[PDB]
Amino acid sequence: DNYDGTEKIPDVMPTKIPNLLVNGSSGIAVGMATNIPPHNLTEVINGCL
DNA sequence: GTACCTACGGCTTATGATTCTTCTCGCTTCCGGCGGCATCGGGATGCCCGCGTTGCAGGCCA
Repeated sequence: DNYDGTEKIPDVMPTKIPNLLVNGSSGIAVGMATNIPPHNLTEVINGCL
């Protein structure tokens, strides 16, 4: 549900590509932080296979 | 239409403070350095013969 309980939001997306490993992100929490380099799609598919 | 502040977190870059390490001085005293004498073990020479050295040829090695 949305902020006022009037709409619906999908929890996760039915994706086919691991965008976390392909592009990544760089965010910082209140006490934590993360940083992930991008990668190549073909080698990720090869590793998954 | 046209810019100006910090919060949340991680790696660097610039500068001062601190302790570790090393450079340098301190005169003195004790360990050593040095001159002299009696001494005690040593070198060279006399001599001989037997072992060390060497010439020649044979078989073996790199």
